Amino acid sequence: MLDAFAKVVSQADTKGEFLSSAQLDALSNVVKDGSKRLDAVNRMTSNASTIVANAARSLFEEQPQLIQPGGNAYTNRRMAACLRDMEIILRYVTYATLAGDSSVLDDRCLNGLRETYQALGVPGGSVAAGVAKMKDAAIAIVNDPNGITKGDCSALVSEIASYFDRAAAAVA
Amino acid sequence: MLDAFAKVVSQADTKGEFLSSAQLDALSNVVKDGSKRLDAVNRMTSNASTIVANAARSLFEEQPQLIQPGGNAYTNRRMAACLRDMEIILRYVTYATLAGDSSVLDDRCLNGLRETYQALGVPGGSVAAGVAKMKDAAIAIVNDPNGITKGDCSALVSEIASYFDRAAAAVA
Amino acid sequence: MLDAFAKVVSQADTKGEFLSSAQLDALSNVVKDGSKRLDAVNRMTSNASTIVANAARSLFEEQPQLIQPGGNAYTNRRMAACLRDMEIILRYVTYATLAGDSSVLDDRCLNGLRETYQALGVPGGSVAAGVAKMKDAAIAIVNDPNGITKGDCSALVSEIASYFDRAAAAVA
Amino acid sequence: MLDAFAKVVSQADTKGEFLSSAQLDALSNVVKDGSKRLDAVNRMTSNASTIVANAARSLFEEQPQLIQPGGNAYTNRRMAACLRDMEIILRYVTYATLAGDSSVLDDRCLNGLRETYQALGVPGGSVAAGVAKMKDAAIAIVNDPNGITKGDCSALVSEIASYFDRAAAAVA
Amino acid sequence: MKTPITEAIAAADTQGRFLSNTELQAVNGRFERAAASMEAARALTNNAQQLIDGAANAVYQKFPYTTQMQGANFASDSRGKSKCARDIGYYLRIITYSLVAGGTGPLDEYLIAGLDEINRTFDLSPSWYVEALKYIKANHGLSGQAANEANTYIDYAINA
Amino acid sequence: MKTPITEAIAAADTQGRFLSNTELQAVNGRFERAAASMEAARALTNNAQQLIDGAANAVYQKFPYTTQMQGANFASDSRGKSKCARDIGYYLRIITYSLVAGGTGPLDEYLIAGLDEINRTFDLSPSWYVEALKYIKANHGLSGQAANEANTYIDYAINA
Amino acid sequence: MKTPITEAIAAADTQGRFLSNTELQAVNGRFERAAASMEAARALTNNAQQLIDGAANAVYQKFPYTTQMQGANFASDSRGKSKCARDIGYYLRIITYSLVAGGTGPLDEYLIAGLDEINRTFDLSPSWYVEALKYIKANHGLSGQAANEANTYIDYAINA
Amino acid sequence: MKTPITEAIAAADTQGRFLSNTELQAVNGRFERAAASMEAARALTNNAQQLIDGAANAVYQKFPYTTQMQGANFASDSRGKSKCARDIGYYLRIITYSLVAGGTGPLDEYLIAGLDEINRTFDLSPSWYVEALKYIKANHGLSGQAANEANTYIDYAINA
Amino acid sequence: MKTPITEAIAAADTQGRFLSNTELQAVNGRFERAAASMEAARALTNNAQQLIDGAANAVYQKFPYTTQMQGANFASDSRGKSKCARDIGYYLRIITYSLVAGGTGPLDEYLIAGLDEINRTFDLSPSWYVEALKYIKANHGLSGQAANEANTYIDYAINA
Ligand SMILES: *[C@H](C)[C@H]1/C(=C/c2[nH]c(/C=C3N=C(/C=C4\NC(=O)C(CC)=C4C)C(C)=C\3CCC(=O)O)c(CCC(=O)O)c2C)NC(=O)[C@@H]1C
Ligand SMILES: *[C@H](C)[C@H]1/C(=C/c2[nH]c(/C=C3N=C(/C=C4\NC(=O)C(CC)=C4C)C(C)=C\3CCC(=O)O)c(CCC(=O)O)c2C)NC(=O)[C@@H]1C
Ligand SMILES: *[C@H](C)[C@H]1/C(=C/c2[nH]c(/C=C3N=C(/C=C4\NC(=O)C(CC)=C4C)C(C)=C\3CCC(=O)O)c(CCC(=O)O)c2C)NC(=O)[C@@H]1C
Ligand SMILES: *[C@H](C)[C@H]1/C(=C/c2[nH]c(/C=C3N=C(/C=C4\NC(=O)C(CC)=C4C)C(C)=C\3CCC(=O)O)c(CCC(=O)O)c2C)NC(=O)[C@@H]1C
Ligand SMILES: *[C@H](C)[C@H]1/C(=C/c2[nH]c(/C=C3N=C(/C=C4\NC(=O)C(CC)=C4C)C(C)=C\3CCC(=O)O)c(CCC(=O)O)c2C)NC(=O)[C@@H]1C
Ligand SMILES: *[C@H](C)[C@H]1/C(=C/c2[nH]c(/C=C3N=C(/C=C4\NC(=O)C(CC)=C4C)C(C)=C\3CCC(=O)O)c(CCC(=O)O)c2C)NC(=O)[C@@H]1C
Ligand SMILES: *[C@H](C)[C@H]1/C(=C/c2[nH]c(/C=C3N=C(/C=C4\NC(=O)C(CC)=C4C)C(C)=C\3CCC(=O)O)c(CCC(=O)O)c2C)NC(=O)[C@@H]1C
Ligand SMILES: *[C@H](C)[C@H]1/C(=C/c2[nH]c(/C=C3N=C(/C=C4\NC(=O)C(CC)=C4C)C(C)=C\3CCC(=O)O)c(CCC(=O)O)c2C)NC(=O)[C@@H]1C
Ligand SMILES: *[C@H](C)[C@H]1/C(=C/c2[nH]c(/C=C3N=C(/C=C4\NC(=O)C(CC)=C4C)C(C)=C\3CCC(=O)O)c(CCC(=O)O)c2C)NC(=O)[C@@H]1C
Ligand SMILES: *[C@H](C)[C@H]1/C(=C/c2[nH]c(/C=C3N=C(/C=C4\NC(=O)C(CC)=C4C)C(C)=C\3CCC(=O)O)c(CCC(=O)O)c2C)NC(=O)[C@@H]1C
Ligand SMILES: *[C@H](C)[C@H]1/C(=C/c2[nH]c(/C=C3N=C(/C=C4\NC(=O)C(CC)=C4C)C(C)=C\3CCC(=O)O)c(CCC(=O)O)c2C)NC(=O)[C@@H]1C
Ligand SMILES: *[C@H](C)[C@H]1/C(=C/c2[nH]c(/C=C3N=C(/C=C4\NC(=O)C(CC)=C4C)C(C)=C\3CCC(=O)O)c(CCC(=O)O)c2C)NC(=O)[C@@H]1C
Ligand SMILES: *[C@H](C)[C@H]1/C(=C/c2[nH]c(/C=C3N=C(/C=C4\NC(=O)C(CC)=C4C)C(C)=C\3CCC(=O)O)c(CCC(=O)O)c2C)NC(=O)[C@@H]1C
Repeated sequence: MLDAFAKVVSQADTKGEFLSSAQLDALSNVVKDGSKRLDAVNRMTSNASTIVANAARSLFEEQPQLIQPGGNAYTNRRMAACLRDMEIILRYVTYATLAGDSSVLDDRCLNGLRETYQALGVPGGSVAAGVAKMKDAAIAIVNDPNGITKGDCSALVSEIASYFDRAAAAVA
Repeated sequence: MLDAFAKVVSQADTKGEFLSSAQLDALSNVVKDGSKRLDAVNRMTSNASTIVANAARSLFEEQPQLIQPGGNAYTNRRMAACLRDMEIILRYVTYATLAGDSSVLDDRCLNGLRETYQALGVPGGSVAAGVAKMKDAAIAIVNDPNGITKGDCSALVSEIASYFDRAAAAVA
Repeated sequence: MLDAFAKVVSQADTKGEFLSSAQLDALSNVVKDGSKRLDAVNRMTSNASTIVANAARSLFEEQPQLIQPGGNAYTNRRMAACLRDMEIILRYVTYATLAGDSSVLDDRCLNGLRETYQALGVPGGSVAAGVAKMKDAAIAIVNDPNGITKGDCSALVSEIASYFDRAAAAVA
Repeated sequence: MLDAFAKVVSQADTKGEFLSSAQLDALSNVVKDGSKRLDAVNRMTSNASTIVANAARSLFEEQPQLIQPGGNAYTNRRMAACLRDMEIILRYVTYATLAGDSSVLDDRCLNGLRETYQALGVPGGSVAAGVAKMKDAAIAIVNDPNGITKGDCSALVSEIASYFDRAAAAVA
Repeated sequence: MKTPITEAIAAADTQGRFLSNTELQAVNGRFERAAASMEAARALTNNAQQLIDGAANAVYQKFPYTTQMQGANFASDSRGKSKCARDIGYYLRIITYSLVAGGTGPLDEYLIAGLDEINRTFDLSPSWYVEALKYIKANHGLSGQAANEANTYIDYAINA
Repeated sequence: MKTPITEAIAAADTQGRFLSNTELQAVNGRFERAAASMEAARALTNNAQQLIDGAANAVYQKFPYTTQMQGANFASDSRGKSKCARDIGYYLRIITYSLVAGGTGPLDEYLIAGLDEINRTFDLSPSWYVEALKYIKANHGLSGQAANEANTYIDYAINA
Repeated sequence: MKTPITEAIAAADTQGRFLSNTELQAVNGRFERAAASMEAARALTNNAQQLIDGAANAVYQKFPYTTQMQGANFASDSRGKSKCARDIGYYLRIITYSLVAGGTGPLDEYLIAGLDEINRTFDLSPSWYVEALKYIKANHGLSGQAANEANTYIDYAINA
Repeated sequence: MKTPITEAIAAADTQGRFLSNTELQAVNGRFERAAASMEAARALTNNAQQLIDGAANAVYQKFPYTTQMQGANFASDSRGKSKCARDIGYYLRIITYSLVAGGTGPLDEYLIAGLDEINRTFDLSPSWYVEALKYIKANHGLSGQAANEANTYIDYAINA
Repeated sequence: MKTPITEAIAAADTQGRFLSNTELQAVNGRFERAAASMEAARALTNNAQQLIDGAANAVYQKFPYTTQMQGANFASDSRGKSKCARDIGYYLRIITYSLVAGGTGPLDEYLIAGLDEINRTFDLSPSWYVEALKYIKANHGLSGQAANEANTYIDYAINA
């Protein structure tokens, strides 16, 4: 498991050279945006249920056969399992956003998950659609300018969305 | 595990005959040179670190990419592991010299070592070069006539060097 | 194990009342001096060996029979054990200073220690003298105004010294 | 377990002083008589059965009720057990003679043996008589001047006999 | 109890070593946040009675049947009103305890571990207290990160 | 590797739960200290060569026999001087790595785990490098808490 | 096989360390005694046939019935005499092996582990070979410590 | 304690048997080497003070800062000089103990098991004592195998 | 599934024996109660829509904010009303399943094992459905022991 500092240190050690001014500047920018990153992580974790609810609402709205008799979640068990899956994926996205690196999300979650879903018979495309809707809802909620000090969070939003396409592409 | 006496006794027992005067003379010569053998073993063990240092210095002098970035020992771990390997090989050479037989060195060390080195990706040729440099340094140090009583140690030097080519040929 | 906040919260919960303005003011003062407390803890831990050395020097200077033949530490074993004991006591003092409460030092260290020392035959009075000399050396080192921003650390010094008499009185 | 060198080193270390010329001279005399000591140990161990036989013959000659019906060894079991006991005591005497110190004989053999014999009902006085006869036979056999180089072994004989009275007094 | 400082000390002690720079960094974070935590605690303690009365009235206006239906589990008379004010006082008291301690420890230990059996037995619906805590959150008068901290623990309270 | 952030994430993951307020406080401490950590790293990296040369000369003046006695393990010629400068460069490089990472991880992993066998084999006395690091600590030109951080890790380096 | 040198090497190897001064002292003792051991081996090997014939004749004179009674287990004819000479030759051969090796290893391994079942099955009394070895011990012509060594191993042979 | 004789006796006792020829050979080696061991011990004990003073002066000339810098861990005054002479005396005393005992036992038990914590705590660099022991090794005035034995144990002392 | 008959058969089979008189008595009790159970199931199934609409209207009158406040988790528009009717239909359907089966099996398996995570995620308060089930219990039109059975399972439903 690596974060940004650990990745930079490993890549500089394997080559045996001091850190260039570029890497120092990048890590100093990471440090400067650390407070925005903590804001994003706190807001995403403490509003996790609302994000999951919005994503599920959209997914069941555009693919209603999912919640109709004979569908792939027409019961308390499968509904709760889908919601657990969605909360898990959001939790690992919050991990990657706090770490500033996708290594934990790729290695511990996105490895072998695609095989699991097609072995279980769960349609992966609808999972990817739900993940994209999670991305939309999460970015909408993070950028909410109320109750906070005005500022630019565009880089973090881009990074979090990049994590989301990495998650969606690992099951599509 | 055999020494010279045990090897001679086994070979004479498998044929069922008394020891010939040739074998008796050879073993009596071994007994007569026992003190020189103890001198060689003591000097080689109590100066082991200097021998390893000289060998490593020569090896890194003629193959400097070993200690340059990207090389096969450019770190505390791989450096210490190479030095441990070198000290191990010297220790087993001291075992064989004290025993007056290569059986321990062949059976317990040189069996499967070549497979280990190519499975690990360590270049065996440079290992053989380092072993040859150990041979040169050890023979130089053993023959040092200072602090000791004048005498002929040429047979022991030849035998120890023979052990060294057996070691170097087992990994080359 | 309690710190100041936990002690205040427990004592207020057992009585069932909100925190009075007195306790709030006291805890706000603790918060305000938190940075001085971190300075004290860092300087005491990173200079622990010098403190132990000074204390041991004074103790052996005023009680030289300790380091004379027949004394209670005239060997590598007993010397190293005394130094280990001294480093342990200083470590638990640093714990109590960081916590702002003596509960850890009393419950986990000062309970049954006096019985241990008289059962072992180690003279507890000289241990108390060494503890007092540790107090003097530690307070001297903490108040050093060099390399730091000018300010008042008298309350922390009094508190740390109070921990020291609690330690010295538990073995005297 | 201590030998003479270890005892002298411990007693000099507990006082913290170099070895006096007296102790050096005593240990040098021990070294000088080491060859006589090895002769005594070898002759006593390789003739152990003859010593036991002579001792048992004398003991049964002067106390014949031991080997008469109703006696305390009138059977293969008790006879063999007595001979085992006698061989054990002689073996530990050979240990103490080789070590040049009675510590092994006292600590590992003579501790609690007297209680064992009176708890078993074996008459300890006759055991002491047999031990004294072992002393006589062993000293007779050790001093035999045939097959060896002429020399003085009086000090070793006195020491071995001292071990024997220590053994006999531990059960009498 | 479960505070960051006690947790750091226990982590350091379990491995028998001096305190590391990581634990001092964590204690530094605790000390820097304790200013806002104590400000929020002081504010919530000073305006306690106003908040209690406002929350009780919000509960009455939101669930009117609680003032109309007869029955012991309701607030149709003075005894019910006083019990409800006492309950909301317990809630606010323990949330201020947790704000003071700097963690969920007091909430985990003094309230949540027994609230469920209490509410089932006496037929008290959790949504009443949910609405009371929502009112308190919307009307505590705090601003900035101190308010953020208060809201963090209030949301911890909401997940009854 | 052992960083505070990775340690917090692993603690949160091992119990299968979202991140708690304690871990966010710890990451806040890390982020606030990373400013001084990065300032110290940048300073030590920019003035690297001056520090290397000054430390080498301090070693030569303090242990003069190292410049006089013949033998391969000494710095009597140019090869020894260059090897010593390379060694001090390795030391400074790994200390800057550790300052960047914010923990003892890089020092524990890349230097200390193998330094002892290396020094025994090639007859290199640790006090040479101790004196070099003492010089670097006394002559890095940093002020305040950034200097304090640098000195923390330099003292970590001293306990070879 | 069980020699002092192999035992020392195995002791040193089992703990993964270089050879200690104690093991070199033991090997020194082995080397100093090997001179007498080899002298005794050479002497016993050169005069082998004389010793064999003398031991056979001693057995015949001591137990006369072995030359008189008929039966396959006796030496009443030439076949028995030749078998007995072969047997005593085996005994002397293995004792010389043990003298060469410097330990009881060869005697423990090649003779004693199977002698008992052999002697019970073919009705060979051990006292015959005891008397033969006693004769060999009294008539080997060795003097001093070499003779002492030979007698040590001969007594090892006696305890059949 | 760990002597060859005690080790042989313990090996013989653990298997409940008489002493074998191998153990007597080992004790013979011990007895033959004890002559040189005792000669070396006597020599090192007689010339103790000369060696102590020469080693102290060698330390002062080799590391001159130890005579110049102020501070309690140095030998700038008479107290430091006397402490250093006492220390070198302890070293020589325990090496002579080990020479007398014939093994590394006393060195393993009375010095090495506690030297590391002592030296770290009082900021005593091991290279001082390394240089002192090197001087003692180069200036003990012994010749032949007795000198070889002394040097064996001195090198055991060097690997602090 | 967990029915009395299947439980009796499994008890009889686990001990490898024929059915005992106790199990036949239990099956007799099941058969005698199944008449009332089936009457209650038929009644609740026939008047399903009337009960659904009455329960929805009771929920609206009891918690008026659910018809007024905007937000997706409310029944302010037609979509919310239809979802709520579907939910109450699920509840009634599974209670009739359980009445048919004669045990809590269907309620334990198809509803209760997943209701809690569903309600927390979509912010649905259990008291809404509690009030709906209370209305259904007070307005099912059953009389006697069949009504008693229905109320038994309705109270099982209440303890959400
Ligand atoms: C919901 C968005 C979709 C879907 C979900 C669904 N899943 C199951 C079962 C499983 N889901 C997982 C996923 C994970 N388990 C982990 O530990 C992790 C990482 C930490 C992940 C990502 C797994 C392993 C399973 C199988 C084992 C289990 O259930 O725990 C079901 C049930 C299928 C069935 O009952 O036949 C469902 C329904 N269904 C949808 O319709 C959505 C597209
Ligand atoms: C980005 C998504 C949005 C945003 C971020 C933003 N916040 C500030 C204010 C701050 N928020 C924090 C966060 C924490 N402090 C803690 O102790 C904890 C854990 C309990 C957290 C999560 C901090 C430290 C600050 C700075 C101090 C303050 O109170 O203001 C800013 C301005 C200051 C800055 O960027 O450093 C910004 C930009 N603002 C937006 O507009 C985005 C939508
Ligand atoms: C140094 C001269 C060369 C070289 C060495 C090197 N080795 C490794 C790892 C291993 N070395 C061994 C050898 C032995 N282990 C034994 O027990 C014995 C006999 C008792 C021998 C001879 C083994 C088994 C390994 C693998 C397991 C281990 O490391 O302990 C490395 C590390 C490789 C890496 O990190 O990728 C190195 C570098 N490297 C050189 O450049 C020299 C040619
Ligand atoms: C051969 C590499 C060099 C050499 C050997 C040499 N040595 C002697 C002297 C002796 N060295 C020993 C060794 C030991 N005695 C012990 O107790 C121990 C273990 C602690 C050891 C290792 C011995 C016994 C002797 C003989 C007695 C003496 O002190 O002289 C000689 C001459 C005597 C002989 O060969 O037997 C020789 C030749 N000399 C060289 O020139 C070689 C470089
Ligand atoms: C040194 C200042 C004094 C003194 C010390 C001394 N101690 C021993 C042995 C022990 N010391 C302790 C103390 C502790 N062990 C713990 O775990 C803790 C708290 C975490 C404490 C405070 C204990 C338990 C022992 C006995 C077990 C052990 O040794 O580990 C000795 C050795 C005594 C001897 O060898 O006979 C000494 C010398 N001696 C002095 O002169 C000082 C006054
Ligand atoms: C009291 C013993 C002495 C003293 C204390 C003092 N320090 C400041 C400066 C500061 N020291 C710190 C400490 C840390 N920050 C961290 O991140 C860590 C862990 C890595 C530590 C240990 C801090 C935060 C400050 C304030 C910021 C700054 O750099 O100045 C002061 C003045 C500011 C204050 O008190 O808050 C004081 C008084 N000064 C003395 O004179 C005493 C001898
Ligand atoms: C013979 C000289 C005398 C005597 C001997 C006798 N002993 C027993 C039984 C025992 N002898 C011992 C002694 C030892 N066991 C040990 O391990 C050691 C040290 C290593 C010693 C010294 C013990 C313990 C016993 C009891 C257990 C056992 O038998 O092994 C008997 C048998 C008594 C009986 O059968 O009733 C005898 C006869 N008897 C004599 O007449 C002599 C005086
Ligand atoms: C004392 C009981 C009697 C006695 C002793 C004696 N022996 C010598 C001769 C020697 N005996 C040995 C012994 C051994 N060498 C080995 O290798 C082994 C183990 C296999 C043993 C047991 C030795 C080394 C000697 C010296 C060399 C030699 O062959 O002569 C002497 C004279 C020499 C001396 O004392 O050192 C003596 C006195 N003689 C008596 O009269 C006592 C009855
Ligand atoms: C007020 C918001 C609503 C409500 C209040 C009410 N409560 C009771 C009785 C009890 N309330 C509690 C709650 C707690 N006691 C504790 O110690 C803690 C931990 C901090 C809590 C959360 C309890 C235990 C009881 C029963 C025991 C007691 O009386 O103390 C009543 C009376 C109900 C009755 O008598 O049956 C009422 C009315 N009811 C409403 O209608 C308000 C909206
Ligand atoms: C300089 C301060 C003193 C000193 C330097 C010196 N070193 C050598 C050889 C080596 N130095 C190292 C150290 C490291 N290599 C690594 O990868 C790491 C981890 C970051 C470290 C700490 C090593 C391994 C060697 C040996 C292999 C090599 O050459 O690279 C020499 C030459 C000694 C010789 O050839 O025998 C010297 C001179 N010596 C002094 O006198 C300076 C005071
Ligand atoms: C001679 C001293 C007395 C004796 C000899 C005798 N032996 C046989 C037959 C056998 N002797 C042996 C002994 C060994 N064979 C081995 O390999 C070894 C290990 C070194 C030993 C000790 C054996 C095995 C036999 C039987 C098999 C064989 O013949 O080789 C005979 C013939 C008896 C018969 O045929 O039944 C005799 C006569 N008998 C005497 O009277 C001599 C005094
Ligand atoms: C002299 C070579 C250098 C040196 C000496 C020095 N030592 C101290 C204090 C101590 N020396 C020891 C060493 C031992 N004590 C033992 O029992 C043993 C086992 C045999 C050893 C190895 C110890 C324990 C101490 C501290 C306790 C004591 O004083 O006895 C000083 C004083 C330092 C101070 O007071 O802080 C000095 C000067 N220093 C030099 O500069 C010399 C080169
Ligand atoms: C009606 C009494 C109140 C209410 C209804 C409401 N529900 C939603 C969405 C959902 N209802 C369920 C319940 C179940 N589905 C099952 O399979 C089972 C097991 C039998 C149960 C108990 C679920 C899972 C959902 C979410 C998925 C879905 O839509 O099917 C809404 C919409 C809320 C939203 O979109 O966010 C509503 C309005 N809300 C009220 O106000 C009524 C009082």
